[PDB]
Amino acid sequence: MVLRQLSRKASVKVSKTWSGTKKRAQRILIFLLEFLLDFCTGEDSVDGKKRQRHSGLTEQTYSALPEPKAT
Repeated sequence: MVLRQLSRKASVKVSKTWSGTKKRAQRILIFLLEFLLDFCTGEDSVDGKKRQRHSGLTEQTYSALPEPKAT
């Protein structure tokens, strides 16, 4: 209705339409280039988070379905 958080769709489809294209894109080009270099070297996302997004101890929801939670 009124609230239109672009962030909620940016988390799904992202859509870099105008979101950083006028000026940010000039370096996205370089980022694209160097990506090939760094990816060949190793990982660029040094995040040692285990599990998916939860360890699932008391999480006994045996749904196993693509349930639309919030994201």
